[PDB]
Amino acid sequence: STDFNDKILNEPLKHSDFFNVKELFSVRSLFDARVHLGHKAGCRHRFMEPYIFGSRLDHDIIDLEQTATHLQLALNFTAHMAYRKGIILFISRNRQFSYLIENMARDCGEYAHTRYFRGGMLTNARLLFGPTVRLPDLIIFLHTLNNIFEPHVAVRDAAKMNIPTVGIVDTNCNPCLITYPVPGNDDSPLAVHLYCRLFQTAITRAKEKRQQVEALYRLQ
Amino acid sequence: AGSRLETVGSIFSRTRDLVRAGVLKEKPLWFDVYDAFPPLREPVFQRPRVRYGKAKAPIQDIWYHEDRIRAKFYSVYGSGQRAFDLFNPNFKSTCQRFVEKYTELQKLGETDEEKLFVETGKALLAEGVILRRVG
Amino acid sequence: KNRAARVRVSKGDKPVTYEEAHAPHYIAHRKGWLSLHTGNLDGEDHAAERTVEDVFLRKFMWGTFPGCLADQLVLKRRGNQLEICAVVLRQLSPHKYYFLVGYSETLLSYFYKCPVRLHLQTVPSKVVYKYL
Amino acid sequence: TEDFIKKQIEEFNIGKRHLANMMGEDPETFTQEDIDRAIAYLFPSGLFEKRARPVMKHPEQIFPRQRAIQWGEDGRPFHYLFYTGKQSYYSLMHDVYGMLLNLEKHQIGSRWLIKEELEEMLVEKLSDLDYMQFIRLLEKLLTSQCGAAEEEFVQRFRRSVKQLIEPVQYDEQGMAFSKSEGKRKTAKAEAIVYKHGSGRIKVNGIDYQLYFPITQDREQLMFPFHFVDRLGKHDVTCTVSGGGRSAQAGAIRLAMAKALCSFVTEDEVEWMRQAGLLTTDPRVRERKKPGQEGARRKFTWKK
Amino acid sequence: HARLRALNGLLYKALTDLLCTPEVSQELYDLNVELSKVSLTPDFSACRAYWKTTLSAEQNAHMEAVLQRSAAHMRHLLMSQQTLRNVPPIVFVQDKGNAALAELDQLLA
RNA sequence: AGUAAACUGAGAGUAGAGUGCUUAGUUGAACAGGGCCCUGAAGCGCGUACAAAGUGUACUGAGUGCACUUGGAC
RNA sequence: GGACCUGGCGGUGCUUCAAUCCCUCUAGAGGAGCCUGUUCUGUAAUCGAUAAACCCCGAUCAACCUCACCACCUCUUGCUCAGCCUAUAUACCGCCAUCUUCAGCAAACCUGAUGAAGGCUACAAAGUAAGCGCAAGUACCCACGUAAAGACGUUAGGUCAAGGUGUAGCCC
Ligand SMILES: [Mg+2]
Repeated sequence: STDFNDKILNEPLKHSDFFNVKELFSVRSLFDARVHLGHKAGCRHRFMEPYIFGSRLDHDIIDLEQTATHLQLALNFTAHMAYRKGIILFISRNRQFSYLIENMARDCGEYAHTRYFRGGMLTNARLLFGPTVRLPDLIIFLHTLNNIFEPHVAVRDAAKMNIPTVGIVDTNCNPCLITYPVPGNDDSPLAVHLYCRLFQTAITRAKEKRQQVEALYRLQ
Repeated sequence: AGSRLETVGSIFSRTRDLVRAGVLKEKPLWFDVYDAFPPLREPVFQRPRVRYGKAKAPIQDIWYHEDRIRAKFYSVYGSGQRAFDLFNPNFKSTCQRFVEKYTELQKLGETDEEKLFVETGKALLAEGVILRRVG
Repeated sequence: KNRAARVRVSKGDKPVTYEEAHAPHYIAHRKGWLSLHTGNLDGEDHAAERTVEDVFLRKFMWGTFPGCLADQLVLKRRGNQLEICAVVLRQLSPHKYYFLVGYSETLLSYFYKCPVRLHLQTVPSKVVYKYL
Repeated sequence: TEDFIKKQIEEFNIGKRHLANMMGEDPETFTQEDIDRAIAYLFPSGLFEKRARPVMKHPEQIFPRQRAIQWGEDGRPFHYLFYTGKQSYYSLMHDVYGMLLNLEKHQIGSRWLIKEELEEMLVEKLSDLDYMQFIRLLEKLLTSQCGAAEEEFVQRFRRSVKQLIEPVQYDEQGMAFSKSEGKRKTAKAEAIVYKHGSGRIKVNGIDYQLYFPITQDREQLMFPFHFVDRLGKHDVTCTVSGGGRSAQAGAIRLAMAKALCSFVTEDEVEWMRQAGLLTTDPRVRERKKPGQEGARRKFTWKK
Repeated sequence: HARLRALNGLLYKALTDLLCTPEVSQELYDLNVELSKVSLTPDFSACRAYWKTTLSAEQNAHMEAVLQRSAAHMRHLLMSQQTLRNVPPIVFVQDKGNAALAELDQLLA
């Protein structure tokens, strides 16, 4: 079993992009999806200054170069977790995209929580679910702001429980605690659909590669 | 058993420190992936602070030399009727055509700004552009 | 407040059994009778003697099996026989159990002039029905 | 766990075979109802509560599903919406949302199931606001020109909201008649109404006016036949027993109305039922309560 | 108490003067509210201004709503005028005593 | 509301002993709409307190006069 | 001394309220007699109960007995490996009353830069809560109503005279 675990789990870590995620998107594709349209300068959150390319008529523009790098890293990490068969949970309280996110989660097999977030669903997970419950190994915040324009409590709870968080952070979000922030636009339907497709493809590719490598190992 | 002090260090920092301590029996699932591919910034907690003094937001506004031409064209002729088809990335409007013709006219050698503007208007009229005047 | 045959709530550390957890009003609805005889039936007699026998037998068994009975004692009066069914802990030695069983059988039988049988069911511990 | 449930399934099958052997019934054709009958006989219990009595059923019916752990051996929850905490409820909400989207793209008989009904259906614990949300979504689904393919699903949440015509028997002489019965307070009455008659109404072998010396009771007797305008068209024989005079009058009236139903048209029967002739009276004396003089008369409040 | 009676009289006069003009509000002025009396609670915790009601129910409701919305402004106006150094919260109460007399006279007619 | 009211039986207990108690049954209605002073329960809330206020200045015998502050309310 | 947090209080008004606070319907108590309980007087001569939550109450009940009272007389290891109806309910168990004609009580868990403290928003914003209780379930004749149930606490509430019992004291 030692040979199995090594050759399976540690092999992908050797290559920078084992899942070839970089081909899933291009700066041009992000620009078409409008990932780069932020909120007004007044709504800007201080910590998003490094990621904001500039202001155009008091409208922030997110540096798509930084977004491309961050998205590369985040998709790679998500694919790695999927390959390692961890539990991925998509969280977002944007009722406009709740249905899409739920369907994407069902399609990719990973789980989703778009509805109201009961207090302590992570901190008090053992009592709310059971002593043996397995907690999500990775979270993906399609929207990091709750419906009252405040950081989703899930972000802080995940930071507490030490569950890594990929997160689409808008120009008014607070990326301080998100492990893998992806500066971008969380409001454009095109941008959200692009994010959902990218994550679904990454998870599917990771799982299929996992199955293929497992079969390769077992046949020999 | 993982430390629940999210305001102290990062998840990676706390997990690594606890593992080194031996309190954590084994590294969690994601620790190896994080170590192999750390994010550009360590996710350390940090409280936002409101600028008070002469310190300013370093976000620079976006402008271009052609913004002058665009502003003047809007002032003289308004938005006209060629509504923006924002979906086509290669879309070019009447203002864009005026900007291009102004740029090539400047490149010709003509340098006076007002002469460039008026001659660009006349040249586009010759090209057939309906440069309707706003006022 | 009704103080009768009820276990008052506590911090939750007080284990209690089926009988102790059920209050009187539930009788004949959730819990049956710990003594089954025909004395109290309509038109019958000797209810007082059946009650006296029940009380004496219960006290006798409680004193005979100190810290051994893990549940109340169920009495059945078929014909003229008597059956005492008990739930006992598996703490006392089997030899002692058998000797006490035979002795009580014979003594009660001679005392009340009727055959008596004792049936013990053993458990590792008193059956907790909830904690109060 | 699932293995535990499978073991209980095997044990229950073996116990079923034991029971079939004990009762001599073919185990292959031995059914759940037969098991029920046999266990009832073999373990006579006198408890009023159907739940407090013994039971030997399939583990499926016996055990509570207890939400089935929700995570397999690996630990991955089965339901994609599992982490919500109300996975079935939110699955249903998502499904209704999808159906509403599909319908939007394309374009005194019942009610809704109560919140407890829905909770049992979803084996989940909901809230009042959750029930309101679900019901409002369902109502929108109705209003959205729900076709058969959608109305079929909706009826899964709908809940739907006539006097029996007794046979017309015949005497030895071939004269037709109808027999019926009715009880009021402590009185009981059996009334035979003949298809044709001259209005004679013999009670306990006695003429009605003689037996009921009170014009109020006479009016009670007359009420049904007057209502259907069949006075003097039926001969009636009423045997009453028990209770006081008014109770006897009510019982006879009820019995006569029921018997006359068989002879009056269905619309007439419905009219009588609406009036109240054919509705058994639930008003009965309320038992005296200890510590109070009457069913509600509290003893004179001392001071 | 004589002091309470004098306070009631002064407050009634002051409130009538206030309502005589659009000072509180043009909307309130247009309603032409008439005050039946003013009563101060024994502890000086409140001042009830009893205003005569009209026959129209919608008009009564609208007048009540406007009066409730303008009570605080009226209190401030009084305390600014110094008609009373301290004025408790003002509560507007509907008055319907005259309905009995009106309908009596209608029937008796 | 088969409620009140009225009436009539039965039972517990004793040797006996109630107009007491318990219980069964019979006939069997009237109002049900107003308000909150009185009781109590709430919310809106207010103000008490235990576990308008003040500074300066002057008269008078605690108030007043003038100015100032909110370390008060609107 | 400064700045804060919580509990208590009004002889605190406005608005909602309640066989249901007042009116509204019916039937009654008080006025007369008698039955009956209690208090004061009396008695050589009965204990307890004592505003709602005592007052045909402990008592489903006193001519002796009952009886624990008074008077008188009599007995001394005493029916009991004695006994005690003698104090202590302000030690308790046991059984109850009152709100309750309530619905809340709640352990165990999880923000204030980890202070006392706090934990609400459904187009939801940190609460979850086992368990107890209401509820639900059950008896009666329904699915109704009445019964039954009625948690934690409130009055040092009562009951040592149902019985048991800590404590006090008597044993010619
Ligand atoms: Mg945004």
